[PDB]
Amino acid sequence: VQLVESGGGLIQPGGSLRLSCAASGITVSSNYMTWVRQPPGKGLEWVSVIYSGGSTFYADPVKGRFTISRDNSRNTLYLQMNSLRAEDTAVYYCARDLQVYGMDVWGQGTTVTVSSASTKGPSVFPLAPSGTAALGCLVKDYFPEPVTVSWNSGALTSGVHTFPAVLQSSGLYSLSSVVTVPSSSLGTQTYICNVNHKPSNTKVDKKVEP
Amino acid sequence: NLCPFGEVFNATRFASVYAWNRKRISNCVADYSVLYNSASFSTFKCYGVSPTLCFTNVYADSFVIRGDEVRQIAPGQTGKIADYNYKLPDDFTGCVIAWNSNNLDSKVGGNYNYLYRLFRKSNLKPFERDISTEIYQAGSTPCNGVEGFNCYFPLQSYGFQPTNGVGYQPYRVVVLSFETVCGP
Amino acid sequence: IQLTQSPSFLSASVGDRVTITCRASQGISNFLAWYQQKPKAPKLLIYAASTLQGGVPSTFSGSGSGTEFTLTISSLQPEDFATYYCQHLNDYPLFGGGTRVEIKRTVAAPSVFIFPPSDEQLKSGTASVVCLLNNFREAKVQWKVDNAQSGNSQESVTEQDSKDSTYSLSSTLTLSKADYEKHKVYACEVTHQGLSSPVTKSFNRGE
Ligand SMILES: *[C@@H]1O[C@H](CO)[C@@H](O)[C@H](O)[C@H]1NC(C)=O
Repeated sequence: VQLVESGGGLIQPGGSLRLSCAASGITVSSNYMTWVRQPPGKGLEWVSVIYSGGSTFYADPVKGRFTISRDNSRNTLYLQMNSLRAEDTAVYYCARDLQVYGMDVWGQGTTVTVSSASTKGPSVFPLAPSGTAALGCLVKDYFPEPVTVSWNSGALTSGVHTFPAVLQSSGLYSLSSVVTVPSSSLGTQTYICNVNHKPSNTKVDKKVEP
Repeated sequence: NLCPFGEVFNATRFASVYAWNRKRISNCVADYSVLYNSASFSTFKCYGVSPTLCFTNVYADSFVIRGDEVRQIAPGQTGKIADYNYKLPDDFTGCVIAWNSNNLDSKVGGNYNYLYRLFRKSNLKPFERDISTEIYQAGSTPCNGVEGFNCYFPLQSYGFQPTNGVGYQPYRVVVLSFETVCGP
Repeated sequence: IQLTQSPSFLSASVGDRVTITCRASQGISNFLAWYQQKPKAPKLLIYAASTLQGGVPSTFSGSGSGTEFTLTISSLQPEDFATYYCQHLNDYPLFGGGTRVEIKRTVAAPSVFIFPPSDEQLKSGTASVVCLLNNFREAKVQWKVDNAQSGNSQESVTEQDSKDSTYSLSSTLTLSKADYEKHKVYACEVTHQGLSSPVTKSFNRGE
C-alpha cells in the first residue's frame, strides 16, 4: 500500500539528521528494507539495508556514519545520518526490496541538504535588451533552494523560461528567468519580474527596461 | 579403517544450502594431509586448529553456494546464507574447504536445482537446517498457502550459468566440524 | 560489478519502438531489474530480466541473460516519456546511469542573446555575463574574452517545452569587476546542428 518518508531538512557539515519511513500494507520487520539516494541530477545510489533477522549492511561511503533501524510497533524504518557531508545531499528514498522480485514499493522521498552556508535572500539584477527580443532577471547569491519567479504578476506566461538553479563555489545558488517578447512592445509594455524566496521572506519586484 | 572422506568430497551430487548434508565420521583413522595437499581447493580455512589429533566425532557438512557467499561460511558472519541457510558457531573448531564447481553444477540455460532461502523471519541458530516450503507472510494479511503479493515462496534458485562471473559461479563447500577419530 | 546503460538520451515519437541496453562487466544471469522515474519515485517495471511487474503495460518487455540486457517499448505512448534505470539484483544493489526518453522534433536552431553585466552588480564587485539560447538539445557555448575561456562558466538547460518540444540554455560568466575592466570584447559562440556556422553574439564593455 504505502511507504511514507519524513525527517529531511537543512543541516551543516558534521551534523546529524534522522529520517523516518512509515509503512502501511507491509511489515518492516518481516521484509528487507532499503534506503536509496538520488544526488541532484545524478541518478540512484544504494545506502543501506536491514534484514528480517536484523542483519544490517551499508555502502562503503556511509559505513561509519549511518545506522539503519526499525520499530516494529510503529511499522517505521529509520536512517540515522551522522558526520554528514555535502556529498550526502540528495533525495533519500525508502523501499521494500523483494530481492529477486525487485524493489516494488517506494516512498515519496525526503530531501537532505548539507551546506556550510546561511539563509540569504536573492540579489535580483536586470538582464536587459539591446525581430524578437529577450529580457530577464538574474536572481543571484541565495540559499536555501526554493525560489519562485513570475512576470507581470502572472500575466506574462508566454516565452518565459525560468531556468534550473546552479550551485556556486560560494555555496549559494543563482538562477535566470528570461522572456522573449516582440521588439515593438519593448517601448509600450512594462516587464516586471516578481521573485519570491520564502526562506528569507524576500519578495523582490524588478523592472527590466532597455 | 580409513574415514570415508572421498565420498563427501568426490560426491557426484552435492546438496542445496537450505538442506545441507551431514555425514557423521566415527570409528575411523583420517589423514588430513591428503586433503590439504590436493591443491584443488580455493578456501582451506581452519579455525581452532592448525594444519596438523583426536576428536569424539567428526561431522562433514556439505553444500553448494556462490563464491561471493563462501565468506559467510566462517564464524561471526552475517548474510542470507549465514543468517538463513547454514550458520557456523562463534566458538567454531573445524575447517572450511571450498572449490569451484562451474564445470559440474552449471548448465547452459541455468541449473534451477540448487535452491536457497531468501525469506526467513529470524536468523538461523548454529547448525540449524530449515526445509520449510511454507509461504512467507511479508504483511498483515495471512498468506493461507497462496503465493501472491506479500505472499512469497521462501526458496529461490541460483540459476547457475557457465557465463556467470566467478563470484556468482557455483562453489562446492565442505565444512569439517570437530567435536573414535584420530590422525595416523 | 560494472553496469553501463548505453543510450543516455533517446529521442522518439509516439508509436515508435524504443530499445534501451544495459551491459554488465561480468555475467549476472537473469539478475537485473528495470525501473522508470518521471520527475517522483522510481517504479519497478521488470524483474528477472523478462518478468513484468503487475499492471505494467504489455508494450514493455525485458530480454537478456549474462552480460547484455535490453528493455523494449513496442509503441511509445505519451506517459512512457521518462527516465529508465537498470538495477543489478545483488546483496549490494547497483543502478545504471539512466536513459532519458525525449519527444523527437525537427531541428530548431537556437536564438542566441547576450546580456551584459548590470551596473548595479558592478557596484558590488562581481560581473555576471549571461548568454541565452532559446527554443533549440546538444549545444555548445564558448565564452571568449578578447578572443580567448574555461573554469569561470556555469550553465543550465530547461526541460522540454510542453508546446514546442524544444530546449533553452542559460550560461553565466562570473568575473571580478576589476577583471571585467581589464578586457573590452565579451562574446558567446554557440554551436548547434541548426546553425550551419557558429553564431557569436558580442558586446564591447562601455559600448
Ligand atoms: C577423489 O578422487 C581423487 C582421484 O585422484 C583421489 O585422489 C582423492 O583421494 C579422492 N577423494 C578425495 C578426498 O578428494
